[PDB]
Amino acid sequence: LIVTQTMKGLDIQKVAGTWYSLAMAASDISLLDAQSAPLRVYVEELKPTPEGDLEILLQKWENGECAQKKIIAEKTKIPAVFKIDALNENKVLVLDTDYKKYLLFCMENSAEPEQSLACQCLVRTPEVDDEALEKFDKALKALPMHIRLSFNPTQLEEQCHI
Ligand SMILES: CCCCCCCCCCCCCC(=O)O
Repeated sequence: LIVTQTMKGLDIQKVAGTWYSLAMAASDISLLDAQSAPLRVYVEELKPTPEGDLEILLQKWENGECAQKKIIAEKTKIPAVFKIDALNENKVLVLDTDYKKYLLFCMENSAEPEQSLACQCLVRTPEVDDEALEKFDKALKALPMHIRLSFNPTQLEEQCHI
């Protein structure tokens, strides 16, 4: 009744650097349909703060404009799962990553989430890496997704992806 798959041995210090949202999938169309939807977030980079926590700088369409956005993902007992401030706990779990080339993550609710959830295939360079997109699918095969987006190299370079 949640997201089952996670990353064991997650060194959140080897995940740091630049990242590109190549694909995103949500359990509901409304979460990802328009540019203004809430979990239509593009990911600039991950900064692992000294003391574990992860800092995301990201891009969203908020009104009219691609706004940069800094967010703080707070480590939990489980290396792969982090927590975002706050209203009702938004948890991020890292499904999979090879650190160097791709990263699979999902965000859901601690309510819990029957059954709302956004996921993303972060990559390092602006390229269609199909061997991570294949991994994105097979980890979404295990889940209730009703929208998948994916982007090109040219949209991977603009802010909010054109
Ligand atoms: C391992 C970390 C992967 C990157 C996680 C970033 C996702 C957090 C986005 C939270 C949504 C921001 C907009 C909002 O709160 O309305």
